[PDB]
Amino acid sequence: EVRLLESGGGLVQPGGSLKLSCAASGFDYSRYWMSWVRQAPGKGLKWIGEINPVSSTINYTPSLKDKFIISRDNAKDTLYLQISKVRSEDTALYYCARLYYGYGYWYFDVWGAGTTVTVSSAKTTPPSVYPLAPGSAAAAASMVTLGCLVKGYFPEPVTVTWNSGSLAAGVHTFPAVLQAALYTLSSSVTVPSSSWPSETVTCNVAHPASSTKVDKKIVPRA
Amino acid sequence: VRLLESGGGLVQPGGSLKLSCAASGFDYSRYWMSWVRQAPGKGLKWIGEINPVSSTINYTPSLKDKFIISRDNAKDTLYLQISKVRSEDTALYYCARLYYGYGYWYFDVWGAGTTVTVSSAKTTPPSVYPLAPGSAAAAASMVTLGCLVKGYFPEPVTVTWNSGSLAAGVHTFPAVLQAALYTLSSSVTVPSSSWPSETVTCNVAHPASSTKVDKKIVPRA
Amino acid sequence: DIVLTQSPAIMSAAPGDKVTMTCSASSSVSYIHWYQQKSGTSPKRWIYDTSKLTSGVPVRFSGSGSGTSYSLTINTMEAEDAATYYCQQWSSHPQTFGGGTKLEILRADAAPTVSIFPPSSEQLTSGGASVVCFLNNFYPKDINVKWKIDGSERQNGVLNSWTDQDSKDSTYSMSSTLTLTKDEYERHNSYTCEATHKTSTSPIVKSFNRA
Amino acid sequence: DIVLTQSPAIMSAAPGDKVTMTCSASSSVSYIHWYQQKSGTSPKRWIYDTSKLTSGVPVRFSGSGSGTSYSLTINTMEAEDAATYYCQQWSSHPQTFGGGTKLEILRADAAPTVSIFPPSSEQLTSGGASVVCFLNNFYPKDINVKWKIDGSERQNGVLNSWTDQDSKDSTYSMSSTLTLTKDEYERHNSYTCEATHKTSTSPIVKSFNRA
Amino acid sequence: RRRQLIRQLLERDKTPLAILFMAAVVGTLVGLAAVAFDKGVAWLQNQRMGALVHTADNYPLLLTVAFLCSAVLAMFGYFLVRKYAPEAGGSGIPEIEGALEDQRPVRWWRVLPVKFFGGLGTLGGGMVLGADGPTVQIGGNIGRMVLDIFRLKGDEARHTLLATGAAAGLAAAFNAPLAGILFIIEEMRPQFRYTLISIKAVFIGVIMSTIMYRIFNHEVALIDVGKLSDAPLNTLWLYLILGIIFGIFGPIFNKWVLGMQDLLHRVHGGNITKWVLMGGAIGGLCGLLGFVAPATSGGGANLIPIATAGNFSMGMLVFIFVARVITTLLCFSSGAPGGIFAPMLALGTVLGTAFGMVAVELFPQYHLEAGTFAIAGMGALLAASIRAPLTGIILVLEMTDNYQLILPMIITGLGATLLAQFTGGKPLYSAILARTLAKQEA
Amino acid sequence: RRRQLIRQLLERDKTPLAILFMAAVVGTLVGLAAVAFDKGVAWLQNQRMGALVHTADNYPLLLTVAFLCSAVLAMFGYFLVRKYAPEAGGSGIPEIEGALEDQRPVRWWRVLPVKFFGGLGTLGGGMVLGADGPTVQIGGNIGRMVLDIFRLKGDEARHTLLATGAAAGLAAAFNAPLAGILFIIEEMRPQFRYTLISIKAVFIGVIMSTIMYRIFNHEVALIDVGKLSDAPLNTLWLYLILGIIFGIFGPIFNKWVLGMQDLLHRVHGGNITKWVLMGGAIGGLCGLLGFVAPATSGGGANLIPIATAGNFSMGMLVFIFVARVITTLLCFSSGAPGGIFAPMLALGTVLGTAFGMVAVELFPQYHLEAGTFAIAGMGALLAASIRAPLTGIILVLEMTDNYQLILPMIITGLGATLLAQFTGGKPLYSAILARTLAKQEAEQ
Ligand SMILES: [Br-]
Ligand SMILES: [Br-]
Repeated sequence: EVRLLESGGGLVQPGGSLKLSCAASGFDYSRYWMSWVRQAPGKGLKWIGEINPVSSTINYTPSLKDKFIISRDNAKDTLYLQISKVRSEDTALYYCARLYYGYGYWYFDVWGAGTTVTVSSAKTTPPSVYPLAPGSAAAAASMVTLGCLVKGYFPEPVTVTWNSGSLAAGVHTFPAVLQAALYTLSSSVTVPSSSWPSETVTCNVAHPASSTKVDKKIVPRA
Repeated sequence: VRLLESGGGLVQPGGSLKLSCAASGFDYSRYWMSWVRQAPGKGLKWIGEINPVSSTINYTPSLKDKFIISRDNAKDTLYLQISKVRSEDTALYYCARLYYGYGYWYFDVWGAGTTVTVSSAKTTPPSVYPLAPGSAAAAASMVTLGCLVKGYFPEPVTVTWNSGSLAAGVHTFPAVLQAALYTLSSSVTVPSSSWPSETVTCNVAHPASSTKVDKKIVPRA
Repeated sequence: DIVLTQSPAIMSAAPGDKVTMTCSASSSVSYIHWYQQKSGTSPKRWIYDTSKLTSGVPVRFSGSGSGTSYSLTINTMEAEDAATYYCQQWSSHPQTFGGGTKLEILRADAAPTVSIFPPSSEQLTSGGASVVCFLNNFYPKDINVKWKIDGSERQNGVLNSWTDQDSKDSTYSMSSTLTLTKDEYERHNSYTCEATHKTSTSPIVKSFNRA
Repeated sequence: DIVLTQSPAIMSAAPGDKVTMTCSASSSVSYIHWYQQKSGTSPKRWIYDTSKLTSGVPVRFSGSGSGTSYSLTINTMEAEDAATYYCQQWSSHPQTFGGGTKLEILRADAAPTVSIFPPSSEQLTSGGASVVCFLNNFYPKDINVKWKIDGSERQNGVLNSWTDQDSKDSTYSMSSTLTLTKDEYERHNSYTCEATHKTSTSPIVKSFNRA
Repeated sequence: RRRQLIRQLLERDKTPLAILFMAAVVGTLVGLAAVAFDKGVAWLQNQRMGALVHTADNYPLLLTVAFLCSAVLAMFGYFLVRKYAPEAGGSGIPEIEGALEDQRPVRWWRVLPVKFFGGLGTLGGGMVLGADGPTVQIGGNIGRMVLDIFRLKGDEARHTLLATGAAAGLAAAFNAPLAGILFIIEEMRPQFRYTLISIKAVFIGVIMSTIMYRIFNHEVALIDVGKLSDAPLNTLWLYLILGIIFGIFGPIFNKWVLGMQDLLHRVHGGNITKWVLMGGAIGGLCGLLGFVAPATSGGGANLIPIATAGNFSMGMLVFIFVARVITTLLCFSSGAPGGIFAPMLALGTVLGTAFGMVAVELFPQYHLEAGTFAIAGMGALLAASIRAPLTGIILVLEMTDNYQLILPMIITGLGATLLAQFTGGKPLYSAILARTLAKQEA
Repeated sequence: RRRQLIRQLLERDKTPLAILFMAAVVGTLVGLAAVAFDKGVAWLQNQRMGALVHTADNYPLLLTVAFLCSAVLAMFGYFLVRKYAPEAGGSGIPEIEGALEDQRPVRWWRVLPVKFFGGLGTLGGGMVLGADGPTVQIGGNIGRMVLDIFRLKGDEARHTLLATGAAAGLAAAFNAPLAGILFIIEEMRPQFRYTLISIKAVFIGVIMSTIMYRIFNHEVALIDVGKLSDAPLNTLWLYLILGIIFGIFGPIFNKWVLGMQDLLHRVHGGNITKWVLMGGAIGGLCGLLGFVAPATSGGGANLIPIATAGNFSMGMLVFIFVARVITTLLCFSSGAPGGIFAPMLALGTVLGTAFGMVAVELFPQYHLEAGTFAIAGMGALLAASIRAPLTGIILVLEMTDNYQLILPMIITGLGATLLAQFTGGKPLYSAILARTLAKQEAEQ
């Protein structure tokens, strides 16, 4: 396979700097121009810049002077993007692509999975994980909806799975909302009446920015 | 254009070990590589070759899987595995890039070597003691300092002074074995002005235990 | 620089059905490319040089156009065709993408399975109270949620969050969460949550009293 | 396998001599190669295809021969030419190496410089005692070294070691290491090593006293 | 002559603009034509593939649907040649050669559709034939067609446009612009007298032809073989020996194509129905072979890299070479429209690779790769049998891009063309034009 | 003539074994000849360098011993030509071409020593001259010599061994076998009538020539330039434009070499002492420019990989092109022994690079490497000036192994020869023969 694996984007404080790295595996990484493209959240794709194999030409979008610095290290098989003087406008998912052409109108051949750059002066915070069991006079129907609320963490993201990911069907986790420099989300799971409280339902939350692993067991109220 | 072999050191009789050779400086593919060894104090002996696509693999007349040569072009590394090891595989192993002029092939560029010791002994690191002039600073224009590297196994070690900054004036002496341990010393002569005025340190390094010692020669007062 | 505007910003369509988006450029453009992005996945090169499919792209896909107007078309749409299609040019420098076109499955209407939850004893100890209301599995995505504390409407401290269209049943969900202090939560008794959809005029009310 | 056999196993020469070493083969070989291995270095391709010089090999070197007799020749040898030289064939398979012609330099006399060093304090804290005598930069190689403790003669527990000839000045060095227990070292006082070399009828002697 | 020469020198390489502009139209047409021929053939091999899917359970039924599918397609092409244009049988390179000597007609209104659609039949049923016959004949005819349509007068205009069309056609079949120009210069121009063929106009037509190939094919070349090792000088004698082997076999295979041309004629006597029925059994056999052993069938371009990377055993190679010597003579001596140039490339690659494997074991001291003997053998039958070694070499060079093998290739080439002259072989294309003028005065 | 042709068709390619063997020995000797000639030119240029170091302190003395060392060697070669072999001046290709039309003699007893030792003079001084002229004429004559020695008769043999000689000769100059053979087939053979040049035999000669070269040259290729980028279809139209640029400049360059031939003949009128003195001035100027501005002097094989890589500025490329046009004319129009072929590769590259440079800055959407445009324009003065486009394309191809550029190399090549034709221009080697057959008559 041809794999583009970009890393290095996390939380940076406004006016700082970062160095994203895209590691290449599965092709001669010379002979290929490499390029960076970023996606601002809920927005479209924007082209950062590109670099030819012998590094003899580096083109960047209409943007500032030492803002971006694309290098490549053809021996390590890796592509680099330094961003300096970081704003919130630089809060985006950063993509690394290999360039080719057909008739010679150049296109973006193979992309990587991305990394996210968050630019906030807010401080890393762990989540508080609360179970959502149905009320004491539960309207015991055929299916029961459980939840867990993951309240006040920073930055994104957290991962929510139920019963170590065995309970795959019937789950949905909701997009976290940010408020007062903190993030909150919740995950729903629906199971048969025969499963709960008969067996144990648990949600596993992982906020790795703060080294948090927590399983929260859901138990019936009152 | 370098060849850096590694993985040598101690093995018990009958066991096995995998040498690596790290290539750099050239298209390592499209290049036959080869392994040549040199028993201590003796002459050179070909182990085998491997063409670039690992299609062809020749060996000296060995037994079954005595040797297993292999290349990982992806990591620019040559490999050699020796097995059922016996006291004749104690040697210095050289990685070499093959090439030719009229067509009669040769060992174009050799590596530095990695050393294999077939012994039932234990891998011991070295104690490094400093050698300073005794309290009789009978100064000439030069002072001679040494350091003493005692009680390591197996071979070898490398000695430098001031991280190789002192290149000239140096003699590192061949080791001597006793009670299945090695001992060597290294001389360095510097101007009497340069010392104790400036720091002189000997950097001993025993790779077979991934150990370094940087011992500073201080006067006796 | 060249501006690309993809036209039906969002759109749905049943499977086994024809779909057609548009790329439209401020100046003239030659030989446009098209990528297909699914959430959490690398953009995939879909269609290059105005017309050419890529190795694997099923034949239902196609592209056409010239000058200042291009397009992408799915003759019969499958379920795996829901994604965002980004057109992209490089006839001129520098290159540019379009806004995107979000292709979602269209399906039959479904009402929400509404589910209401009281603050855990764990959150109350720390002093906060969040009442979460799950409006799960419903088409179309438009819905309204109303909170009632002791039958009085409340509008402060509510935060909602829809999911993206679902893989298996191609529905939606949307959580609503009312966050008070523990003290304010205790001044009152009944907390109700009212989902107002399109599939009915009488909302689905779910509530609880603490007593 | 073709067995190669080289002319003198060891030879000596004064800079300015024409030197000739010879490679002889059990069968006919053709276009043979030569490698120079200076002490403590890897073999360096020197001459190839019988008579072609690797880049950087100085012109004073030359190769020749055919059939079963090949030679390498230094025309006015220089001091830096001291090495063991190996011939190698690959006109038959497997390829094979000669045994070595070690080139030794004859030079003017040069007296040893003797340096004596007492056991270090780090080494006494470990219960040993090595007294080390350095004899650096003498010529010829013949040297005798005599260990005297408090005037007597010690001959047990002494170990010597010689460097190879130096690639630039052609000298030798030697070291001499008397090893004792910490107690045996403390039950005497005055130590001395005595150096005997042709550059001096009276032995060179360096000493230190424990008090 | 000195006054004459001085006046001629000062007037050299002044090709009339009319001829040059018309050469550009000829190349464009042939590329489009040749591309179209290529796409058609594959489409039909595709149908034969997907039709074996719908019947992929009854092993006797499967064998039959492959036989018939190709048997039917074979017959359509034998018919289209016997009924409407006989000189479109076989290669057609002899035919265009005769036309340049002013000794055969260019019946373009007849041959273009016959060779194009008749070729589609035999090639598309997976017969051992190359698009090169079809494309060179089609190209020359396309070059006559524009000469007529635009009523260009002259011997120069008639000889040039007929040539640049045939070069444009070899180029388009192999993505080999130089190999096309060289074919006209080395083999297809009138060989024994001066001619007014304008090289600058052949070049122009080949550019346009090849540019068409690259618009509908690019990012893919016909063969990709990698970068192989170099050839030590103490290795070159091994390549003279190979060309000697190729130099003796060349004429023997030449006899066999001439001789079996004769022997298949006795089968049908000249009769269009026994002939089209014979061709269906040939072409029926081929499309059958193409499933139970695909390397004994087809144009053969498939197995050239599979052979070069020594991915075949010595046994399989010996087989493939004898099996393909058979199915080559049956397909091409039969009269079926289609070149022999490509199936000869595959023969020499197979022969060479076998020779390489022997060398690898006899001389480990030479650090050999068998693939380098494939690349010297690839064009050695072209050198030994049609005796156009320059064109051959430069063709394989443009197809394999191992220019570091130019010396071993050039040596095996001359090794073949010399030993072919000294064992009394002939330029097979000139030997066919000869046997076809010999029936035209009898 | 149907029945006649049936006969000839069956007799095709049956070269006599006598000629095949003899083409082998011609190839071999031409091979050893060019190799010796190549080693000798080098050794002189070297002795010239080590002189500038025995004296590298006194800079005015430095500029002096640079001039006189080339001047003396120039003169020595001019003199060897006027005194003993005047048709060995210049390239010699127009003569060996005349020899194939049977209009000029192959005076090999005079030219072999005159061209070889006289070429070593002008080339070895570092004048702007190729080795092709020397090797090609030397090789031609060597063909004649082995004819007269073994006294072989027929037209076939005289023309063949003449061809395989000069073919093996060009091959050995550039390690370019295919290019040599094609040079005979495209350019050297008699162009207005049929011939019995056995092409199979030229092939044998070239082989031996090229093997002899591999025996004394291996492991280094004349130029290394490594693999460059491909060219997209939408870039081809840029190479055609570069061909047109060559097509108008091609003929302009041809006018200058002729008028400069005239202009320089006005300087000596024929006088062997004015001439040799003038040659020494030219020589010394080159050896001086060899020290102070090396890219403006010498054959030009050196700065070709430098100029591909993009290591020159645009101002430098403009400088080198003007300056090297000027020294190329001074050296070749003077009649000094030595070809023009090799310095036309240099002028070609430099121009193509300069164009690729502008082309890279104008079209970043194309993702250009100026090195591709240099490779296309290398064989383009050959196309537009001597009008042997097939030869230069394959010559360049052999020297640079960048086959992925065959389409733009061809396209720039025909562009060159098309516009060279259409702007009223003539092949250079042909219009030098004619002026030389028109003085071989206007004297009556
Ligand atoms: Br035929
Ligand atoms: Br001339």
